[PDB]
Amino acid sequence: GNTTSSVILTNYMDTQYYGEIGIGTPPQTFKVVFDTGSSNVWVPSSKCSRLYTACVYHKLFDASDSSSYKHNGTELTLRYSTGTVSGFLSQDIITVGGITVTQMFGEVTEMPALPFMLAEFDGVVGMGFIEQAIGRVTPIFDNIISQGVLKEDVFSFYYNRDSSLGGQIVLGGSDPQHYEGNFHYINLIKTGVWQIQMKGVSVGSSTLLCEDGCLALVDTGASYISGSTSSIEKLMEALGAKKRLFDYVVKCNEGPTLPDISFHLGGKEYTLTSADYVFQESYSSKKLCTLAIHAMDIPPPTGPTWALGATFIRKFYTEFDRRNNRIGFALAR
Amino acid sequence: GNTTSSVILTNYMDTQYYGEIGIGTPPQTFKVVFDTGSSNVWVPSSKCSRLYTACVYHKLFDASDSSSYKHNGTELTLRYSTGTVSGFLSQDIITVGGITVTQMFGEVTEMPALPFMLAEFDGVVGMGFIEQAIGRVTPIFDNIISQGVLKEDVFSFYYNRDSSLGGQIVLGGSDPQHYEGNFHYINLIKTGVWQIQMKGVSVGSSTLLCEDGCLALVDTGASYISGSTSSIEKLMEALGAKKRLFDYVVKCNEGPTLPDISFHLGGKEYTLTSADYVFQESYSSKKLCTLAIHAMDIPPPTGPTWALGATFIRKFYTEFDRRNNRIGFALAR
Amino acid sequence: GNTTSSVILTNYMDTQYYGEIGIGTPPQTFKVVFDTGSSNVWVPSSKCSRLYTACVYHKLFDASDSSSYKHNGTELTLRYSTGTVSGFLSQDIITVGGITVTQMFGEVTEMPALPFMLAEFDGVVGMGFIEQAIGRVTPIFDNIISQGVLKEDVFSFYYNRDSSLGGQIVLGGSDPQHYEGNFHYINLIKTGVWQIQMKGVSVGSSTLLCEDGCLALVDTGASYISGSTSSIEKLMEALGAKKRLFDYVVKCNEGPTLPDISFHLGGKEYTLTSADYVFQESYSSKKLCTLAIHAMDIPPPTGPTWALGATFIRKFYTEFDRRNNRIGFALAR
Amino acid sequence: NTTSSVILTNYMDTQYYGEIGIGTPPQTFKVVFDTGSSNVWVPSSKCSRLYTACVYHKLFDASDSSSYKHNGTELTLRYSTGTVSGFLSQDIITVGGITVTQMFGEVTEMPALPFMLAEFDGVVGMGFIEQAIGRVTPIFDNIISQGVLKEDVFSFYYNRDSLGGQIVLGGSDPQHYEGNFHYINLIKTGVWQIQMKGVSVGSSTLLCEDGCLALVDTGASYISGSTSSIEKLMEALGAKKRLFDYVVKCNEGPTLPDISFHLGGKEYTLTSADYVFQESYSSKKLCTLAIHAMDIPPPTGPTWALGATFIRKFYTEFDRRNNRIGFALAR
Amino acid sequence: NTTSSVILTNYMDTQYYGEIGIGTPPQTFKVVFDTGSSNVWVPSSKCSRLYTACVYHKLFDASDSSSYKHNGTELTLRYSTGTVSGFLSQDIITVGGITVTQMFGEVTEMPALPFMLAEFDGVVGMGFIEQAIGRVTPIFDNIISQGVLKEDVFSFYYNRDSLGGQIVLGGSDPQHYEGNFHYINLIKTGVWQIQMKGVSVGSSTLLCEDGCLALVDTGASYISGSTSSIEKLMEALGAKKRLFDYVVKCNEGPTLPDISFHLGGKEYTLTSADYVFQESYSSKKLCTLAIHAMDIPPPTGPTWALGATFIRKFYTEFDRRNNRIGFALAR
Amino acid sequence: NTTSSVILTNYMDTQYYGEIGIGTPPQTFKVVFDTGSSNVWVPSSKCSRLYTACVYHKLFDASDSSSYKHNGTELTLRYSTGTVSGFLSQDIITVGGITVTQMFGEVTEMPALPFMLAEFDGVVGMGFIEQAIGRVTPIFDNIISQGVLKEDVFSFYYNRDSLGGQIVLGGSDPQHYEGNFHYINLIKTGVWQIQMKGVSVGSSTLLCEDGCLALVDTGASYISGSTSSIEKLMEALGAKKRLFDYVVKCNEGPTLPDISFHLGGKEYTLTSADYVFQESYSSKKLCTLAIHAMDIPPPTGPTWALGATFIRKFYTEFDRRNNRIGFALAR
Ligand SMILES: CCCCNC(=O)[C@H](C)C[C@H](O)[C@@H](N)CC(C)(C)CC(=O)N1C[C@H](C(=O)OC)Cc2ccccc21
Repeated sequence: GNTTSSVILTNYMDTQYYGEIGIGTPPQTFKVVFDTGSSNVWVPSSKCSRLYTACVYHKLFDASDSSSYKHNGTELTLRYSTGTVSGFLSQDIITVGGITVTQMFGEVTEMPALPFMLAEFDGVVGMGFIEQAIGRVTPIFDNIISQGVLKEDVFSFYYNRDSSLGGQIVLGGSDPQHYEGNFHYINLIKTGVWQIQMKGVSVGSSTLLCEDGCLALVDTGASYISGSTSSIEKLMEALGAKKRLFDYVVKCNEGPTLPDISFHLGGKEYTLTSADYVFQESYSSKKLCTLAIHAMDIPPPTGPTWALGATFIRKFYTEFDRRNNRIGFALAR
Repeated sequence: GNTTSSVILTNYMDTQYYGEIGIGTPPQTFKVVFDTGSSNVWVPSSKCSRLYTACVYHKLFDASDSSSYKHNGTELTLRYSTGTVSGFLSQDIITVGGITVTQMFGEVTEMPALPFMLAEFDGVVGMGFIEQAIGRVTPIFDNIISQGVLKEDVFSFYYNRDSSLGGQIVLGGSDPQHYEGNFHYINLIKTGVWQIQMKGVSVGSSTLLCEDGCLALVDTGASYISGSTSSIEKLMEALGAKKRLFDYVVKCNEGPTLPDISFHLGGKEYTLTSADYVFQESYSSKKLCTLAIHAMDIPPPTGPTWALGATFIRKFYTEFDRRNNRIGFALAR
Repeated sequence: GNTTSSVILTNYMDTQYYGEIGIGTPPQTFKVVFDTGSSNVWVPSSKCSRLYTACVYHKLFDASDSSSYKHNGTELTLRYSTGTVSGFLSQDIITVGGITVTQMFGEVTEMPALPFMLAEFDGVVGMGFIEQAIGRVTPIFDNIISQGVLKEDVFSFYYNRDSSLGGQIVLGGSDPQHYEGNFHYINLIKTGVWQIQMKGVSVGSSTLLCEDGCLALVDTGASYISGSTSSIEKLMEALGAKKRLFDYVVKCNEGPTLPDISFHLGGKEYTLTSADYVFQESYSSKKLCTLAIHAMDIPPPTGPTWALGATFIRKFYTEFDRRNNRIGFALAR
Repeated sequence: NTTSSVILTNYMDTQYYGEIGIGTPPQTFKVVFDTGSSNVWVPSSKCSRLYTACVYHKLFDASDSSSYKHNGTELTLRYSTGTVSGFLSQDIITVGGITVTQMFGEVTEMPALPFMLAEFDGVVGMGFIEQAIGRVTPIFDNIISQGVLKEDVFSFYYNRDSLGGQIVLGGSDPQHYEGNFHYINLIKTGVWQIQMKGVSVGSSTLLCEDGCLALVDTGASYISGSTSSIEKLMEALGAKKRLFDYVVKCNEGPTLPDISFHLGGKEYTLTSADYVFQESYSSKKLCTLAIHAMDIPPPTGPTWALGATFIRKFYTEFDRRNNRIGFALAR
Repeated sequence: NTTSSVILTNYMDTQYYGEIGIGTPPQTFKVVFDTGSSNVWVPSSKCSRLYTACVYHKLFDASDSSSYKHNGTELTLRYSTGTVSGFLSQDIITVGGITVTQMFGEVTEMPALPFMLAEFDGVVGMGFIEQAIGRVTPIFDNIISQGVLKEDVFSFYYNRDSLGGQIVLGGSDPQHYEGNFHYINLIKTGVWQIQMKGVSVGSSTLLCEDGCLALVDTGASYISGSTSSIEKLMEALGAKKRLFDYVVKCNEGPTLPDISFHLGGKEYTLTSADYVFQESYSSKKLCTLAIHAMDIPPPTGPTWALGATFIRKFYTEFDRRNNRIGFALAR
Repeated sequence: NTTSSVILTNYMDTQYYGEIGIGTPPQTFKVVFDTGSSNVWVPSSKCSRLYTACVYHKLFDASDSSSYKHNGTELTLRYSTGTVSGFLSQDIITVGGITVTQMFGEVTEMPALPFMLAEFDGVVGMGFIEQAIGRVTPIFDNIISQGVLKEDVFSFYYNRDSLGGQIVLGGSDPQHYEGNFHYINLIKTGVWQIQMKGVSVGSSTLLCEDGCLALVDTGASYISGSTSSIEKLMEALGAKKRLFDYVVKCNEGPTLPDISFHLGGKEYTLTSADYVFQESYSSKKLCTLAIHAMDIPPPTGPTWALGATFIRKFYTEFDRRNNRIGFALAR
């Protein structure tokens, strides 16, 4: 085909990156994370009870104010690394980046506050495959590629650092104005899932971990780079950080000195320098700085897997290949 | 009539201002915000489940320990700017400031933690009109004025700054020992709602906003001065603050220098100096100070409306006129 | 008998102290607080909905993966000082410290986020008596003592300060390598509850409170030393601290100077020096330090009672006597 | 039967200002109320934006004001740290809830220093006419003639680093002091100065035995002394001049003497607390004291001037009937 | 049709470094890019762990690198604060997305001081060959011969205390400046120095009337001057040398002059903001300024050197075609 | 078969005290345990509240104590920073879990300075009898005669800025050291001092070549030296005396030498870390060092005294059988 498109995203604390789509005719405008870690679309409903406080706080979809809605009704529960949202299915037209498709998505009427009361975004747009789509509902990407319109079955992400542009996706391509050198692709391990083989993690200078090959899910809808508790713990122990309940942290004087960590994907080595991983808002002996790596256990559906989220993409411009099933990396500029 | 009365309130972080009432015979004592932004009375129930953690944390009303209770039973759901509480109706005698009335109020059995786990008060006393009373239940004020007892159908609020007196309401009047100059009244725009016409907001020195007339609900039960997201955003942009999810904030060195904001109500101009709006607990280049203005969207029931809460009353002693439907302002001393 | 045993615990912020047990055959491993303030065992279920976010975050018990489970099914709701958990009963073998017993415990399917989203532990092991066991379910201790195996019907706690060993329980005894001088016992006030008579609290140098005898529940599963709001308030007022919603706090320069507080239990006096009570992470005029005493109201089941939690045990190694119903104290080393 | 309080801002314990409206409808500005002078001045639009000080502070815009009443007589106002020069004009200034018509000055020349540091825009003098530059009738005098206040008095309260302070024109507010005041009489009308009979550092009358003068200034931050008496004192405090400011070590703070200003026949005492600025107790850091030398000139000065430092201590009441000053403990 | 940006780290506004890979597969290190020199050096495994500086920093390990190409000619590199000594070797260094083969040095002797304070491991010179120690062809020259860049240019952007900075080798990135540049021409090829025609503190050309030299160094943190001209300036700022560094009081910050570097026929101005390090506005504390004397030696030096301080101000473009430097406001 | 540890508080790394009970039922107070002296003293009710130091600290109230046993012989206790004067009395003091009867002093005259800075109430000497003022049998000697301890030994552990420290009377706790100790022998019984054979700043034996003395004081915060040797050292550290305390710049911290105390034939080394107080790495701020001159008098002093600074380093064991001191790395 020959259309190319991008949505443009907003970067929030480097921890949450959202763009906009419009459901419905008159469009309802919601803010959303474009997630390769799942395959479903949902936004909050008007039918959600406001005794859930997150629904008091995000925009809701009213469909009886939509000329193009179309009733469905099956229940659908989404489980994620880190919260469930439950709700029901519906269809209407959704506009992502000037491309309009009629997508089947979920209207959530149960929206847990933790974490969702802390989300600046409204829902989620899974960029995943049919395979991981609860309810076996076609996903936006597969639908846009039906439309015969893109010049390539590729979408790419640019995540920026923070305080113009917060990020950018491009559908049907890759803006070469935000990467350099070449791209390097790792073919998908099974398919119907963005999982890649990962050959080893070096902290400093040696394979402390990942050592006989592991899995690396490349996930845009994740903020941190994470691994199992068990190798998280270990990496942690090296680097020298404590546990504060949900994140590790180092004293900030120590900060600009943690070694580099490396990620060995296809004969290349993705290294992250200490600043790319620590959230330095001090350099002070008395104050705690947390790092951008975490523990997360994702179950055998697909995990155990290391997940490479924002930490990572923010350094390496990523393009996700459909035509060919693989992922490629190149250096963000 | 010729009684005058006041409750005396406690000021919490300048963000939450509560007094005490007693329901029931033997009184049960609950702490409450006196709210002109709504018209209903509710307190938590004993019948509330303690799996809602806010009910584990506030006092509950047991009515089978009340000689004067009187069964009702309709359900009633309260929606507010910022949380829902749901529950059922009941009647008992309520004592506000030495005046005893038998009021129909709600027993809440669903109490959302966010925000209510952070409330120092137990419930709410709407000071609003029958009109905005869910369930079309008479409100305390209308009942006290039935009692034939006040010398005037007026109540007034004094909110203090913080660390004696945290505030004070006076029923049937106004203590002139806490205002100066004269009062200035703005008549109520429609009636059955404390809404007034508001002619323009100046940040600095020019009408950046409110410009062709807007609405200003004067609300005692609100802590911040707020407007729609859309003009909030804009004011914000001027003044120079960021967004931290729920509030804006400025670096504190910048702090004692944000310009003044003005509120144009009836040919007078309500100005707030920078200190009246910023919560300065630092003056430091490295630390964030949040401001006392926020975004809040209140729906067409009554909003879009700017809401003038504590920020505002704390500077201008406010009296709310019943006899004559209007609001008057005077300078708190 | 002649076995003695200890579990070893982890100390988290001096505020939460957990050890490990294994339910089920293959063991499922959960982390738990050993609580003398209650008498029931529970851990989270797999059957818990993940729309409760605390269940997404703690390990769950699957029993259909347990060869030795045994179905029960009665509902059981646990109310505590500070949250409810609700769930259902089950039996399987539980291993505490190398001792294996088959215990009837609860599988929680409702787990409130606040507080449980902030708990590093998974459930609880009540060390209390049959008497306070909801559902009149035998407790682990009574079962282990059935097993005929301990040399004494005693368990003891060592809580450590913080950043080797975080703590230690010993079943059937007391490690003399962690106390000094002698032990001193206060016999249990009624029995079927760890409550002791408490003769007076001195702040500084005089009985400000507790003065005509009061109750002191000795509770390991509590972090702070607390009393009723009403005498908390008062003690507070002396010492000189404010209220921040849930804790009091003092300015930290003031910090290393609050007087000592004394606890008069059986002709001895338990004194706590200012550092044992304040959480000093500054000494600065501009910053707030909170203290390790709180208000808590526990209802007439057993309260009003002062509760002596971690604050206290951390200074005085405590042994709880079964054989003889009493409690003894000795100085932790 | 009136009284008018005005609420004050405290910026760092070093400046306390509050607000006024000049004009109709009123143009509002941050003013410092001083017992130090007698003239009212706010910055002017006619102020060149060449002066940063004028670029960054609010300007009075005269025709945006209906009561404006031209005068243009040129004024220079030399304080004891700062000349600003400008021109006389007229209007209504509303202070508290009072509404007065006064002659104020519109400044058009502001020094960056000291003023790019002031956080308020101007100054309101609570001083006599004798000290006014232009013998321009000041605002308390003008006010005291409307007949409305309840007393020819005006007090001050200033907080420690909440409120900030308050002026109560017309009387006092008891909510802020403890005790009953003691007055100490005006050494001569014209200036808010009294006679002080000995500054006793620590234990024994060290300095100023044998009287001297203390002006009482609501518009200064420190307790000032002349350079050398300051030297003598400090030498005694055990502090040393660092670079700028004298210093003592955090630790050392709590161990310092008390100074007591013998005055009026009663000894007014302050402590280490009271005069030292404790951003720490760190033996590892240095602490500033809130007492600074200030040599001011021959009629007024040479004199001690009891500033925010002393006022933070004792609530003050300036009294015009009796041309006396009272002091009670501030609370 | 290329360009290559490299992203920079800012440590305290005092050092900005970014990364490089030496080797195959590439061994990556934190480098400072300097207009100050012309040689590339990273620490060596052969560095004795006797030198802390070598114990704590990353070492180049040559046989862990297939392209390694021995040379061993001994180098000493004397900068204007720091000699490090080492030996010549070969390899491929990849910078941005470029991939070059260069002769770099493996240092084996590092001074603790200054280096146990550097946070990056080495240095990359963007200076001429004439200034290279060994007349060793530098990395921009080597690069400019692959034919790939889009222009014989390389610019710098450095943030205030987020990104940090960027080099854009080959051209400029507009996203970071406002305006159109003005060049000011190389006083003679060989060094990145220009002629400056007057440093005017505050209002009137105080110093350097009558030209002088300013080297433009991407690798220095401050604006340096010689000792006494620094003295003269500061004397004028009203600062005083404390112990180490000159100081001014927080308060006093915002009141200081502006310095403007007259150069190229255009006046390049900085302010108080621009040159003072404001960890406070506290009248109760002292503030460092980001301008420091630096006497450097006779051919190069004596000269002014416009460091991170000036670069933070004006985005820079070093231009090799035209052997000129451009400046636009940084944004 | 006993041992008795006592848990210590660390206030700023500058004081470590712990608790004692004097009386029946025991009246408990914060004491510093010193190897510096030999007498036990807590403040007295009979202390006049004229002395702030006595107003703010806990007082021993003798008849609130059944074992009280009057004596009234007047004591003055002159330390090397502080005389306090008082009177001898009797009672039972319980320390750890031991319960001893001793003669302590009830102080009635406390100096504000140094004491309005102490945070504990008194002092417990772990020194010999020879050094006791009154030749009053000290608490370790009295204790060592109940027959109960396991060894004529008592050690110390002090944390970096959690626990704080511990004394273990009777023996050592391995949980806090690594390694096996090495003793270095008492230059003469009477005092806890040894002979030190050279203080080598940085690399070469700079000072004290040719022996000198080091008292080992559990009750001092720093490593002290005499004034001029301190001068010589520091001069070498590159620090300068600021006002009070010597200073070095944050940045500069990590670059400083190591000092190593040659003693006992083994070299006891500390580093920059070890002796510098790093409230920052800011090149923008100044840092204090934990080594301070302290000229103490002719028999005892002149001598070096290895304080909290050195003890924080090496865990210490004072040994009375063998009248020797051991040191192992603290952990
Ligand atoms: C059932 C389909 C999902 C199965 N798989 C997963 O859940 C995978 C492994 C995780 C899934 O992609 C995650 N990243 C998507 C979510 C939305 C749950 C991530 C997530 O919760 N967030 C990511 C947002 C984000 O990181 O943007 C980059 C940040 C955030 C803020 C507040 C609440 C949630 C939230």
